[PDB]
Amino acid sequence: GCFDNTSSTITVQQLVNLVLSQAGGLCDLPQAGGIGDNDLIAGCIGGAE
Amino acid sequence: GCFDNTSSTITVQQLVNLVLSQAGGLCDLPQAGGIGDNDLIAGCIGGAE
Amino acid sequence: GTGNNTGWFLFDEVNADSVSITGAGTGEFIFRGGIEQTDFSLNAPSKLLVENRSRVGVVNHLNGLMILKDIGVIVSLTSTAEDNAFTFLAVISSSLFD
Repeated sequence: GCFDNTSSTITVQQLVNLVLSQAGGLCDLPQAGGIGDNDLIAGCIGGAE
Repeated sequence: GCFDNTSSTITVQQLVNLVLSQAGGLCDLPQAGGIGDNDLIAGCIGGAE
Repeated sequence: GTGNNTGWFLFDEVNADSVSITGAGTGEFIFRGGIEQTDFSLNAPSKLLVENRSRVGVVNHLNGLMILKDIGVIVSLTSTAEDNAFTFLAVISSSLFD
């Protein structure tokens, strides 16, 4: 990379941490106005999503 | 980037696969136990989230 | 248009040979004007609006919300969507009779 106008390098971890900070949360999802009879709900069944 | 002290390259797809390995998933979520009416639930609706 | 989309988009006097929308995005595409017989095909949970056009080519409605408004002429219309909170077809002041 060209960090701070210098030919240098950064750890993989540093980038990953920066990425996760922008991950976002479920609270930003749109709010549906109704529920059908073929909808699917996500949950931890058998210990997995 | 520098990998095992080797000047090689990796596709973004590979990078993406690695990144999610740390994001975990719903299992990481805490537990609340008690729920109210005004709360909201998550799921897949008519092909949308 | 594909993938996840949010917010509102506007096109004005944007002549186009055809338009296609897919994916799981939930944005709002707004069209307006133009002087070409454009086609449409929406299969997504997005919201689609068209208004103030002299003509529109073939139209397909597989999913999403389509609102046809104030169109001079429509070549043909189709619809096979299914009931969900994001889907509804509404037409306003437009004729199929050339």
